[PDB]
Amino acid sequence: QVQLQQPGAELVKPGASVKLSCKASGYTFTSYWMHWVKQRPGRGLEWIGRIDPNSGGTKYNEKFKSKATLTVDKPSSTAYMQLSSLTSEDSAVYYCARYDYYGSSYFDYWGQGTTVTVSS
Amino acid sequence: AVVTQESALTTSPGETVTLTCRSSTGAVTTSNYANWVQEKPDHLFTGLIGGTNNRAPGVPARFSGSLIGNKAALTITGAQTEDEAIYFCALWYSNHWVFGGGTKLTVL
Repeated sequence: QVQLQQPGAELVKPGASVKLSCKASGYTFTSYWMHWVKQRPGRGLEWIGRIDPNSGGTKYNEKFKSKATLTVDKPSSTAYMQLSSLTSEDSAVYYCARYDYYGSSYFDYWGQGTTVTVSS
Repeated sequence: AVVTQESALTTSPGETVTLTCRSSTGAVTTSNYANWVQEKPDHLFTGLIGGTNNRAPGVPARFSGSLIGNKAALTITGAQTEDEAIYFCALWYSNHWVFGGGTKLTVL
């Protein structure tokens, strides 16, 4: 019933931008935080940032501040991440994930991830 | 901060195994809200433990988090082949989260 939905992929050109979306259902969108995470081959996870959907307030990984922009659309219950001036370092899988910030403090439900591929 | 986990562990069905999560800057405390996440073949992630020892609903009994010494740890009792996956831990440092490198667990 809890579901985070993300599109499967983006094939984009160096230096363009993309807007990544993550649609939540089966729960009260404003009662949990939403995080974005990067997974590059043979590595793990890099935390991008978080957004409080109820206040639209954001916290970013200093590494990603001049790169990513987190927003929501409360009525459509969708979280977005925009990525600017995409380079080779930007090819990876990007996940949205729910954090029970007021409950038991777990990243319990995860989207399936959108694979971003930069190529000319 | 750097979070380090064993790169790989190998166990056998029915055996007990413990994986750990260590911090660069000192001992890991509840204030770090240690999380354990499971990644299964093709990029399927499930949260398993949060706030150092809270099992997520649906997660079998055989898994449990705790602090052992200066590190966060996840123990699996009577490991099944099903449990074969990559386990990540995440630690919280006041203005951000940091993930460990992951432990690939092989179940012979």
